[PDB]
Amino acid sequence: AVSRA
Amino acid sequence: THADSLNNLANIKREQGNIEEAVRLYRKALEVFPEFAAAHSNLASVLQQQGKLQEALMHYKEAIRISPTFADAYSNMGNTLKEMQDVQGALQCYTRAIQINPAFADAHSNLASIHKDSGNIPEAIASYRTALKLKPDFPDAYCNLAHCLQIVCDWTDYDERMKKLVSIVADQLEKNRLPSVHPHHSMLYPLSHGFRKAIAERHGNLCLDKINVLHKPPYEHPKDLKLSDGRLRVGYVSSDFGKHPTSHLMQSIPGMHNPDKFEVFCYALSPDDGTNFRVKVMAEANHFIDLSQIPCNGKAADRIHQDGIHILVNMNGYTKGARNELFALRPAPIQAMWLGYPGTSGALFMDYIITDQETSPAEVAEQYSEKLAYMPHTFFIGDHANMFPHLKKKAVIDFKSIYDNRIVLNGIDLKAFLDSLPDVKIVKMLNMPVIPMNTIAEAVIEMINRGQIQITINGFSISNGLATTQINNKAATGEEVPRTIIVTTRSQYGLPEDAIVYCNFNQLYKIDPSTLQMWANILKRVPNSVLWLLRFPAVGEPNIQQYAQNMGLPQNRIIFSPVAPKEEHVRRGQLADVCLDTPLCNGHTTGMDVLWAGTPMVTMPGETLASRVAASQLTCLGCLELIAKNRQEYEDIAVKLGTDLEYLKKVRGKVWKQRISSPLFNTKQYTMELERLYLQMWEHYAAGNKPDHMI
Ligand SMILES: CC(=O)N[C@@H]1[C@@H](O)[C@H](O)[C@@H](CO)S[C@@H]1OP(=O)(O)OP(=O)(O)OC[C@H]1O[C@@H](n2ccc(=O)[nH]c2=O)[C@H](O)[C@@H]1O
Repeated sequence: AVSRA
Repeated sequence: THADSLNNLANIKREQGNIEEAVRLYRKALEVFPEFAAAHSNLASVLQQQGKLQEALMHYKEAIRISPTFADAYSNMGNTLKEMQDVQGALQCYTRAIQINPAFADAHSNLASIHKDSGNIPEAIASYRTALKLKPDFPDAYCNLAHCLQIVCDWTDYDERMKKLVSIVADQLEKNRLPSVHPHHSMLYPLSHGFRKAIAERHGNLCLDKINVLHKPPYEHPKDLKLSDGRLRVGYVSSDFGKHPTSHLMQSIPGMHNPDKFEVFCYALSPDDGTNFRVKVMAEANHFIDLSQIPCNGKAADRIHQDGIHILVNMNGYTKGARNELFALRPAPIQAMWLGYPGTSGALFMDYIITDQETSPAEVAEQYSEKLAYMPHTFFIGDHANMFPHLKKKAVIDFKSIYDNRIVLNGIDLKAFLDSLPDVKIVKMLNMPVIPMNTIAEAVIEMINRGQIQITINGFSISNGLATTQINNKAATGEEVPRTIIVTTRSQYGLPEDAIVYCNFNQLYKIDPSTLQMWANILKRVPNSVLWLLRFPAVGEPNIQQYAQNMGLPQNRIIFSPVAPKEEHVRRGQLADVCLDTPLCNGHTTGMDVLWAGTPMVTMPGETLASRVAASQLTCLGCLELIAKNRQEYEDIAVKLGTDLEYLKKVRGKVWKQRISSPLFNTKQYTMELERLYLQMWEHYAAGNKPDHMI
């Protein structure tokens, strides 16, 4: 659960 | 050749971004020649780009039906299935394309990509290598491979890879074609601020092209607050109202807004994932609209216009789930970048980026397309006060004769448990209770050593910090506040009870050769000490261990733990002494996490927004002594913090107190400041000026 392109 | 000429024109009209005209032409080609496989397949790809995925599939299958060995139709159908979440159909198509033609490089690259997204990095690397071997000039495959290698910290031929990525980008921008470096990644690579801004600009331009098929006039924007009863209507657009770091930062903001002056609309770009994060934003926003229900960007943008939005806030930028097409259509007079995207949009359709003086200094305003809009302390915020209030206070167990970070207890009912115990010493710092080594103390340490889930002491529930998903899975995610007293220890993570623990809990990609060199330099200077990293992913561990052996370090010096549930991650930062921030890209959400544990973080701000966030946090927190102006200063600060034990106790004490006293974690204050700035932005526009810098 992370910020991703 | 009548058919061919239409198709070739359509192909060029497409490369140009003229999507409507490409479609007309491919249809005209098929009118003229129905059995034309390549025009079916080309029309399918442009229908795919427009979001018409069923229609696309139908044309891909027609093309395959006409030419059963048309590998390129299978490869592009694969992508359409992957966009529909049919991972199995995607794989069935990609692999069928490679069976037809094993030298088909595009198919290999597409297969690599779905490998990467699935969590299989070694297979993605292999398949991008295959692609580059079949077609050595292939920018997408090269840059996408450079990202996989970044993720697992493979730095084989790092310096030449870097300059190779820069010349690919130079060369792509010369020709005004879409850069193969994604904007979100561009901070990782030594490109000029000009190139980063242009990368972004070109990706924003895709959105402008997709919306032109709709043929929408400029919308008419309300020029005063008069029909919204004197309230500034603010529209927060995000794919991340659910179990996502964004909600971990800002879920309290919507409901803290002053309803006399503001009216809040949350536009979700994702559907309801069932989590409390979603529930809370839906309950507390004045209006919540599920745009994932309305895929058509013109119809969705209409809702935003009819709601009356003054300020529209873009919380995605170039991240997954973005629908920046919404912002390209300008349904609002003020459109601002906030919080979720750590960079510039590069696009003309964004007016401000909400940031701050320490993150985005006046000098480097050329970094951004947008005008700077300063918050007064940091632009960064965290919902940790609300999420993890059991971490506001802690106690320790004294194993010999006193450490703050060896054996730790947190709990909503910790005061009462403590008061149940015969001997408890308070130590001033305001204060830290110490449980001396009684029978009670021993029972606890045994539960841990035995790997037990929980025990009961004097009626209180005492939980193993490793077992939160078994006791309450909503407390592990940070959706509920834990209702038991939790124990956390260095023993649980194989950390030494008797040495300094430096930490970094970021995804491993933020680490680069220079950075690990500095870490090595620090650890060599502080014997005993260890560096505590995560398996993020696990297959990066041997790369890191090996490059550190080469730098001087024996093996036992770097300890890897698994990625943990959210609450355990934040709780365990308590066991560290110091955090070493990644300078290439800082801990952002991860920086707030470590600070909420009371753990000081050493950082070296760079030029990029992404490399200066931790410095803004520490500024806001008021710990300027943790910010380094160069590499020698970073190692000296960090070594100082690992040898000068009294200065460590002082610095820790400051972080521990200032996480409550400072504005850093003060969502109400942040919200009120956000409000001032929104109104600043509104004044400067109603008095018909256009965006200018606010400071
Ligand atoms: C570079 C970059 O993308 N920056 C973004 C910011 O600019 C945006 O404002 C943020 C968008 O809301 S996210 C992002 O902030 P980052 O620090 O990069 O964190 P990232 O995106 O890797 O996720 C790690 C998560 O795992 C959680 N986490 C971590 C370790 C662990 O063991 N368990 C765990 O739950 C952590 O609590 C995190 O929740």
